Amino acid sequence: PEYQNIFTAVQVRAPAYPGVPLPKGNLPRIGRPIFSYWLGKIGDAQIGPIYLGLTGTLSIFFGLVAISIIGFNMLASVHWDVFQFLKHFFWLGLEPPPPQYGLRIPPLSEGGWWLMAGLFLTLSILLWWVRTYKRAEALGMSQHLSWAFAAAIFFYLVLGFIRPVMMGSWAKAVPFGIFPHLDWTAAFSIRYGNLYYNPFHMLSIAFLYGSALLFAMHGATILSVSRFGGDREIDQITHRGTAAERAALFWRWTMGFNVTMESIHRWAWWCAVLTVITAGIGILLSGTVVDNWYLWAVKHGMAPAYPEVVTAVNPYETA
Amino acid sequence: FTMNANLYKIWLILDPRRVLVSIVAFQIVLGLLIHMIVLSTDLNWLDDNIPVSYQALGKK
Amino acid sequence: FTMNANLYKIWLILDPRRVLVSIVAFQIVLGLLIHMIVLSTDLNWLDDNIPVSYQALGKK
Amino acid sequence: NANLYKIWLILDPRRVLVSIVAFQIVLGLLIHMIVLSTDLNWLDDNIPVSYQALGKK
Amino acid sequence: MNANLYKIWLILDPRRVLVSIVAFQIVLGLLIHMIVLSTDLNWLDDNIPVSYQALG
Amino acid sequence: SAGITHYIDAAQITIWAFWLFFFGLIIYLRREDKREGYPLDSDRTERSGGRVKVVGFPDLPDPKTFVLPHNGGTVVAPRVEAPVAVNATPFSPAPGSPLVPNGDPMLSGFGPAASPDRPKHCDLTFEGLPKIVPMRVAKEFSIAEGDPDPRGMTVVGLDGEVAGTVSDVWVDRSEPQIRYLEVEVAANKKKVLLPIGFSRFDKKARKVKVDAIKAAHFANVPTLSNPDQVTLYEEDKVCAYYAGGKLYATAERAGPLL
Amino acid sequence: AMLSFEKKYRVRGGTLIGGDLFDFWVGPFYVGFFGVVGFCFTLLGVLLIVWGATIGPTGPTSDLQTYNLWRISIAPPDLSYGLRMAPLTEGGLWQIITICAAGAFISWALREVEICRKLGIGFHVPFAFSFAIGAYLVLVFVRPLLMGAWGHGFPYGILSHLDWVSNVGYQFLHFHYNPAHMLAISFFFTNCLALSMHGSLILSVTNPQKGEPVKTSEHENTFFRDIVGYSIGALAIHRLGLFLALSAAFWSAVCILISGPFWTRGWPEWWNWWLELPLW
Amino acid sequence: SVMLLGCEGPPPGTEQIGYRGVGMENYYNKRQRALSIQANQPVESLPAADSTGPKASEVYQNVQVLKDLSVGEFTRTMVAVTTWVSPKEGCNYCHVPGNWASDDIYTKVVSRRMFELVRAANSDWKAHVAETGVTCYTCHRGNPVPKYAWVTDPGPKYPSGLKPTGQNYGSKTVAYASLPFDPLTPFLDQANEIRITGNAALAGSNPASLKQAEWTFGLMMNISDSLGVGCTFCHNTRAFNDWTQSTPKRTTAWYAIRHVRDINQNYIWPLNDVLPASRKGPYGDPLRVSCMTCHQAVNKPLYGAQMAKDYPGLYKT
Ligand code: BCL
Ligand code: BCL
Ligand code: BCL
Ligand code: BCL
Ligand SMILES: CC[C@H]1c2cc3[nH]c4c(c3C)C(=O)[C@H](C(=O)OC)c4c3nc(cc4[nH]c(cc(n2)[C@@H]1C)c(C(C)=O)c4C)[C@@H](C)[C@@H]3CCC(=O)OC/C=C(\C)CCC[C@H](C)CCC[C@H](C)CCCC(C)C
Ligand SMILES: CC[C@H]1c2cc3[nH]c4c(c3C)C(=O)[C@H](C(=O)OC)c4c3nc(cc4[nH]c(cc(n2)[C@@H]1C)c(C(C)=O)c4C)[C@@H](C)[C@@H]3CCC(=O)OC/C=C(\C)CCC[C@H](C)CCC[C@H](C)CCCC(C)C
Ligand SMILES: CC(C)=CCC/C(C)=C/CC/C(C)=C/CC/C(C)=C/CC/C(C)=C/CC/C(C)=C/CC/C(C)=C/CC/C(C)=C/CC1=C(C)C(=O)c2ccccc2C1=O
Ligand SMILES: COC(C)(C)C/C=C/C(C)=C/C=C/C(C)=C/C=C/C(C)=C/C=C/C=C(C)/C=C/C=C(C)/C=C/C=C(C)/C=C/CC(C)(C)OC
Ligand SMILES: COC(C)(C)C/C=C/C(C)=C/C=C/C(C)=C/C=C/C(C)=C/C=C\C=C(C)\C=C\C=C(C)\C=C\C=C(C)\C=C\CC(C)(C)OC
Ligand code: HEM
Ligand code: HEM
Ligand SMILES: [Ca+2]
Ligand SMILES: [Fe+3]
Repeated sequence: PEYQNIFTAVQVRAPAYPGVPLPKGNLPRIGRPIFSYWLGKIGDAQIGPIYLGLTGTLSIFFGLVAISIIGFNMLASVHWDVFQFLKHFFWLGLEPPPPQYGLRIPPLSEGGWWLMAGLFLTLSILLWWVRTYKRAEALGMSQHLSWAFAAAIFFYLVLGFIRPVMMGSWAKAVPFGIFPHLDWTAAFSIRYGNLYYNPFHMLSIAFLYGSALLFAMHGATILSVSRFGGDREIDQITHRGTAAERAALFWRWTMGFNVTMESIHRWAWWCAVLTVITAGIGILLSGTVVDNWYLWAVKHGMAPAYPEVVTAVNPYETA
Repeated sequence: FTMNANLYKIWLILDPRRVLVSIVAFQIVLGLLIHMIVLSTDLNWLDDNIPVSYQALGKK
Repeated sequence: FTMNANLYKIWLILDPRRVLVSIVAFQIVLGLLIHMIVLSTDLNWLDDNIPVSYQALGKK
Repeated sequence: NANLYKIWLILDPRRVLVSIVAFQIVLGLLIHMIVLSTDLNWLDDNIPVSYQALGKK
Repeated sequence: MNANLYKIWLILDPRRVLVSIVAFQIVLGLLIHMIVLSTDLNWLDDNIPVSYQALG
Repeated sequence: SAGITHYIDAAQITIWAFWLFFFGLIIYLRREDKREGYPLDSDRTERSGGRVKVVGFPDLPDPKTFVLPHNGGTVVAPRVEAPVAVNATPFSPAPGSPLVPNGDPMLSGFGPAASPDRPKHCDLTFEGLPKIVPMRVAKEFSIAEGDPDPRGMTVVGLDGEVAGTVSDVWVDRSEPQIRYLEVEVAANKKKVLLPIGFSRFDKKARKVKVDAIKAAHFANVPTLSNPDQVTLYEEDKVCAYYAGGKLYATAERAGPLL
Repeated sequence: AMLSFEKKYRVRGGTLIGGDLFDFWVGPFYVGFFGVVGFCFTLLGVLLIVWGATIGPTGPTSDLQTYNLWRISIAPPDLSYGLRMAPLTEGGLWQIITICAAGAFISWALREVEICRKLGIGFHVPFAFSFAIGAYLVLVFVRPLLMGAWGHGFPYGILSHLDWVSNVGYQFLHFHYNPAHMLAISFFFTNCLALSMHGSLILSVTNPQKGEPVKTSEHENTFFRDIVGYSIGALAIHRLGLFLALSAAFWSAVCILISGPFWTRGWPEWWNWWLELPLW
Repeated sequence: SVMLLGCEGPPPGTEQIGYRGVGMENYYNKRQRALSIQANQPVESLPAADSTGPKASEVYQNVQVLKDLSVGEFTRTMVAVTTWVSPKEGCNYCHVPGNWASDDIYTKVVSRRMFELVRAANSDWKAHVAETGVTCYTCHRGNPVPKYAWVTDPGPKYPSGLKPTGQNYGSKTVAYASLPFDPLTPFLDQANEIRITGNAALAGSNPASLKQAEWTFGLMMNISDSLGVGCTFCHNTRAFNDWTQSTPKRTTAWYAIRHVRDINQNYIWPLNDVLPASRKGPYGDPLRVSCMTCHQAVNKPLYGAQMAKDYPGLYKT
């Protein structure tokens, strides 16, 4: 019956803290920070202000462009009739260029807007990684986001520049819509064996799990010992305490081994990065490498073998 | 106004500002919804009939 | 309002603001929801039938 | 029930009382349901209640 | 065994084994109805008098 | 893959790659995992696992140098630590047996209410002033417009019966979040910091029940050296107490139910 | 053995349903009333399964029967024996294992609790673990029941259990459109993003630039207050986390409890109630 | 745009297509499997045949399809070929007031062909149609025009001369999903290759555009929907191509996807001339034949009931 740190019960407030000032080059921060009791009944109720440098704008701009394309072309589809646009929303989208112009600039119509819009969600995305490392260390901060961001941004390119363009196919590159995009993953699994057989996916999974696992534990753990300032990890990292005392101990008399209020945060950043890493891996192999991972698998002695209560015939042979 | 007579006490329990800005939207939305819904199937005066066939007669 | 005589007490346990504005949303949804159900199925009085198609006869 | 009044100094008033109230409702919803599945599907299955199979058709 | 068992409650509290077993009986109580209603005689939907479910 | 060697191609090479560098990085972590708390203490048991190495397979890493904030000493890791006391007696000499909290456990400072001796220097904010302070100096603050102000709420023992009340709710200059509530106890007529983390709000009756320690225990609550600010050392100190209550405040709690 | 500072927390008792007996440690693990049992199932599984590895498909002789994790897998009984103990060889064994594994996660789960008690901490951990526990039941129990078949669950194959999904998944064609699977997926993603941020940030403040001080929240709470504009807060992250994950799970849990016993058409269709709205 | 929990109460259907615990399974809502049967019911055949009499090519001015039939039997046919077809309009539907040898009615012209359709089928593709064969009741189920035809879908509106993509939309055509929304015309009508699995593990073989298998899907969707059974039914998922792994059903579908090729590219297609507009499509076409047209979301139209068996004039001689 103890206040289980769910939603900050009683809150409090103080003026808008525009963060630690920045050196000679970091333009002025911008915004008149706001407060939201609700949002704040979970976290730092203050809102903003936010920075906006060159890449900051430069990137944001290159952002709300593809959107203004992948967004436009899409609406066009349902002949500028929003009503249905609203209906066939989750279905709509913008497809890539036809297998002909494999790499050539597709016409203003046939998959053109997609290559256009694409490149603008190729830069802005890559430019925003800059809007990190930049605003990152200019805080006296090292780089670990910027890092991961790549690992992720890596996989994104393994779904474009690096592979789709690597197989000469302005098609082999994912569409641009929830469902259709939801289909690309579907389509892919097929066109090439069946991904469940490409290790680097069955791998990249365990990770997307671990993260779904760990940052899910340490999120609790912290909480469990959040009374003992566990949440204050920062210092716990430096000057330990009963927090990291009670915590790690848990896992010690649980799964045996254990670690530190520091270490964990490591595996964290790792499993995560070691996810999109393995992602873009398979996705890169699958295409210009093995064509059917199911065959691959068994051909390596991997793929299992069950009895056979059902089998069919083969027209191409008897006929 | 069988009840609208003593109904005045209504301002007292209901926030003037909360109720005023609320109908402001419900009406603003209900109406855009109704013209959206009716115009969809019933009578789509837009792409439905007359006066002339700007598209049909003009395009061709 | 016979209940009233014995029904006044309800309001000491039920906050006026909590139940007043609350039912206001209930009436608003169910309603919108019903036309949605009836209309959509039973009889779609709107696009369903009579007096007769207007956009269809004037279009062709 | 003559000497079963004493059980009350042990079992708390609040916990069991509404603890079972719920026990019922879940068993109540559960039972109607378990049976309906196969056994007797009084609902959509026969007459006079047969206004769907006969009517709709 | 029960002859000298009276002593049991000296080491255990009343609510301790009092409701735990009840919970154990309800869990086993229905855990069994199901498993039996499964093979020996699915009485619920097994044979007759189906008159009302069938002829009905 | 389990038998030995079968197929042979390219991609299957790489699967070996990552699934190698993994078993490398895995160790990296292992080491980085060991920084603090290492090496182990007693021989109550040996290292469970495949290869029972001296002390952990990954040779303990080297010292790490933590450059603390302005006006702050420097911390490193690993960093040998001075053995502590064990105010308790082993229920059994058997390796792995528990240690009973000699005398009054509530303060015997053990397990359920034990703690380390963090630096005795109030952790400060960005520039200088100390982060966690009472709403006294925290005058530039204001209760969340809406949330019922806790100043004046009468605390209530887990036994139910009152146990003093409140005073200043120690906010913070870093994050507008309440972290502590001053509790002018009833018998001591003193001030005992209340760890919100342990304080359950009951905005309905102005109360603030804490199912952690009986009303009386608010007297044995480690007293604050200074009321205008609290140091890391004590930041852990006040907390750890109530903590014990979780397994002390009643003979019931600690002992098994069935 | 004990940690540098563990030696001072190993109080006596704190157990749940009894356990003041085996209330001790071994290596760095606390036993109690649950570390004990879980073990049982463990070998009467980790090894009981070995029997399976031994037996295999046809028999322990069939060229089909192998010893390669990649292939080894214990198959559930045929839908035939609905909610009944199947012949180990034909199904039961599978059930048996599963029988155990259930408790092995129910024990270790509880054991976690006793611990959570000893170390006088919060219990967010187990409570969390439970979801994860549950999602394993509502995916080999809650479902198969509303399918009248135990053998109607899934296998225990190193990768073999993969297909089991492949099928049951296609059983609705584009499983992808399942409303849940969408969200539940989304979470298992968002989680793997925030995580790839917190665990990052921290490891970027406590070990910041060269010749720099162990930064303070006075940075963190601005790090994103700059890039993205707003910062959920520090305490928060360790909330959003459990949230995401402890939801993602419970979601997916729904995701496959309804797929079948609550919906038979291809999911893509479910998405029709949308279209057919008397509006567009 | 909101999260949901199944809208069907349990327990459902339970077909174990595959080995104990492997995957391929099948689930169906009884409460539907019911109606769908109680509704997809066959109309009892006509009373016994005459067996007596000469023929019909004899007595009748012009009777090419049913020439060998005895008058009586032959007449059964007309009756049947009425109730199965337009028992609302009577005989006159395929005939002229009086003069019955007239071929002045496009209905008849084709009716004629429809005969060369059924039989030809019932006898030569028994590998798909088997012993249940087909009747007029099938596609026409008490209706002159089969509610289950399919003119090449134009697609959704065109944005100022600009909407080439034919994937993103969502159209029942495909159990509902952003797909070609018309895999039929380029498949069921024409005959575009359907395989896409790479024959060999490594590359250097199947150069098929993913987009290509992207279409097979849709098709496959429709198919799977038409009959109303998950891809498990004919497939072993992991093995969408390994026949040795598929199920009997598959092959039994193979042909079908050609008997239709036939039926469309050979019968319903040509007869477009005699067919008015009201049966022609926008891109100018004849409502051909989908697997749905007969199947109507079932595995053996009217679940295996074999009407055609009770009609001798419905088999190539
Ligand atoms: C279905 C076949 C019929 C039909 C049959 C019916 C039937 C039958 C009924 C309706 C009803 C309604 N129909 Mg109709 N309706 C049809 C076609 C239409 C069409 C159309 C375009 O074709 C439209 C736009 C409508 C629209 C409407 C709404 C005006 C109306 C009420 C909704 C409601 O639940 O209140 C929501 C409620 C609330 C917000 C609050 C509760 C009300 C209280 C008593 C007052 C508030 C007190 C408050 C505390 C004081 C403060 C005051 C202000 C709020 C500040 N109908 C067709 C032709 N329709 C219902 C109706 O009009 O009842 C009068 C009804 O019973
Ligand atoms: C299955 C074949 C039969 C059938 C056979 C049975 C049988 C046999 C039984 C029921 C019973 C019930 N059936 Mg039936 N039922 C059928 C078809 C239906 C249909 C339908 C649409 O077709 C409906 C809507 C129902 C609905 C119902 C419920 C009214 C009822 C109680 C369930 C429960 O769990 O209470 C849970 C209980 C509680 C929450 C409260 C506990 C009660 C106490 C004693 C009073 C409360 C005291 C309190 C402090 C004072 C305030 C009162 C309120 C709590 C506020 N049946 C078919 C035709 N049905 C049961 C029943 O009603 O018995 C009387 C029962 O035994
Ligand atoms: C399977 C073949 C038969 C059949 C054979 C049997 C047999 C044989 C038995 C039952 C029994 C039961 N069957 Mg039957 N039953 C059939 C079909 C049915 C159907 C059905 C829809 O078809 C139903 C709904 C039931 C339902 C029931 C239950 C009423 C009953 C007890 C269950 C239980 O374990 O509670 C669980 C237990 C408890 C809650 C605790 C024990 C009670 C104590 C004494 C009081 C508590 C005291 C405590 C200190 C204070 C109260 C606190 C509370 C714990 C909170 N049967 C078929 C026809 N059934 C059992 C029975 O009714 O015995 C009387 C039994 O022995
Ligand atoms: C057929 C192929 C379909 C498909 C079919 C299915 C099916 C079928 C299912 C899922 C399920 C899920 N899918 Mg899917 N899915 C597809 C594509 C995807 C994609 C994708 C990017 O393409 C994603 C991200 C997902 C994501 C998801 C998750 C939301 C969800 C739950 C997984 C889980 O963690 O259970 C969490 C599970 C557990 C916590 C239990 C295991 C842990 C236990 C308690 C402890 C083990 C201890 C051990 C035995 C002891 C030894 C010690 C060792 C060291 C471990 N799917 C394709 C389209 N998907 C599943 C689901 O919804 O489950 C609810 C499910 O059943
Ligand atoms: C394992 C690695 C995981 C990961 C890591 C990861 N993601 C990251 C990072 C990292 C390390 C970042 O550093 C970066 C980030 O958040 O930096 C602050 C990011 C990020 N991950 C993101 C998304 C994302 N990550 C995903 C996944 C993952 N990222 C992996 C799980 C996913 C998926 C598919 O699950 C998504 C969707 C972004 C929030 C962010 C990168 C943002 C970026 O590059 O933005 C560029 C700029 C724009 C898009 C312009 C926006 C335009 C306007 C500001 C908005 C206006 C409204 C809008 C157009 C709506 C339409 C309205 C119209 C009517 C106008
Ligand atoms: C959203 C919740 C996430 C989560 C959370 C989570 N997991 C947890 C916890 C938490 C909070 C713990 O506290 C607990 C832990 O590590 O405690 C120290 C744990 C744990 N999560 C684990 C695994 C695990 N979690 C997974 C996922 C998740 N866990 C989710 C992503 C997954 C997968 C596949 O995604 C796995 C494999 C364990 C390492 C550990 C629990 C260990 C435990 O209780 O083990 C008991 C039993 C044994 C050691 C012996 C096994 C003997 C059995 C008889 C055999 C069982 C056979 C099995 C069913 C077949 C497996 C074969 C498959 C390949 C088909
Ligand atoms: C032929 C042949 C060899 C046959 C085999 C025959 C055999 C061996 C038979 C025996 C079978 C048996 C009995 C096996 C069981 C043996 C046992 C007991 C194994 C241990 C079981 C077990 C659960 C091991 C752990 C499993 C693992 C590694 C899971 C990985 C998940 C993962 C990444 C966990 C992270 C672990 C860490 C680092 C935890 C520490 C940790 C965490 C998580 C915090 O959150 C935290 C917060 C604040 C401060 C500190 C910490 C902290 O230290
Ligand atoms: C010295 O002076 C000082 C400075 C002190 C003060 C100065 C004051 C000044 C300068 C004031 C200036 C005021 C000005 C410039 C005011 C300008 C006002 C304007 C331009 C008003 C315009 C109003 C328009 C309105 C209210 C439009 C309303 C539209 C409505 C309600 C539309 C409803 C639409 C629906 C429901 C649509 C549905 C759409 C479909 C049918 C498509 O849905 C299907
Ligand atoms: C009309 O619109 C209005 C005005 C109403 C505004 C509304 C807009 C809206 C609602 C927009 C909505 C957009 C949505 C929902 C988009 C969804 C997108 C999704 C789900 C995308 C999913 C995946 C996308 C991927 C994987 C994209 C990959 C893109 C790549 C890899 C692009 C690569 C580009 C390269 C490499 C370019 C290289 C340059 C050249 C081509 C020259 O090199 C040869
Ligand atoms: C029950 C009312 C009907 C009667 C009494 C009837 C009668 C006849 C007769 C007497 C002939 C042979 C005439 C000749 O060419 O010499 C004939 C032929 C034919 N009837 Fe009908 N008929 C009926 C309904 C229909 C219907 C509804 C169809 C439409 C599908 C139809 C299609 C045909 C065809 C296609 C032939 C030519 C036979 C062949 O080529 O094998 N009849 N009918
Ligand atoms: C909706 C789920 C389905 C999907 C995703 C699907 C997918 C596929 C794919 C990708 C192929 C080509 C494999 C290759 O050769 O490379 C294929 C072939 C085939 N499928 Fe399906 N299928 C589905 C349902 C069905 C159903 C229900 C049947 C059975 C009636 C069926 C019968 C066939 C047959 C006979 C072939 C090979 C002949 C051909 O069409 O060229 N499929 N399917
Ligand atoms: Ca597409
Ligand atoms: Fe953390």
